[PDB]
Amino acid sequence: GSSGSSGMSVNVNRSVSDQFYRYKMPRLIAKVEGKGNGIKTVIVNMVDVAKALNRPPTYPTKYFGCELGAQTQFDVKNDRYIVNGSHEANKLQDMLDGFIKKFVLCPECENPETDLHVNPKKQTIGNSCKACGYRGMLDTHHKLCTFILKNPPENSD
Ligand SMILES: [Zn+2]
Repeated sequence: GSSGSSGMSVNVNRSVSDQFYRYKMPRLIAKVEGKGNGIKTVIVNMVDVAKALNRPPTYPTKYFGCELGAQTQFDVKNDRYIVNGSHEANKLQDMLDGFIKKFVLCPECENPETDLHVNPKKQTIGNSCKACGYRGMLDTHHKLCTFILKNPPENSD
């Protein structure tokens, strides 16, 4: 029984420097091959991190591409996600931070106990927080929105 744990997780947010935060998320992993001759980043821990955030990897995965300004591959069959370009986990984490700071967490209470809503008629995205009581329409993204609309989030029973 090695001294300690096997896998360590970081705080839901990269702004807190304490060990009191209950909710935790597994540090995403980014893989890279070659250099220039077809170098691309593959977020192996794309599906994992998602589940933890109670959200699909399609939300974050897509983001990376936007910010990075590159293309991305989506394969549900093998749940494999690829992001054109070279980016180390360290960086990817930061880039995602933002998303996990507004989408996931609440801009009022910063609680991961929030959700998102999609309107096919109004064609506008909006979140609703219960912890504090915040509501509104998320700034219509550039491409993401287009994807979200075409394919709404998964419902629960
Ligand atoms: Zn809130």
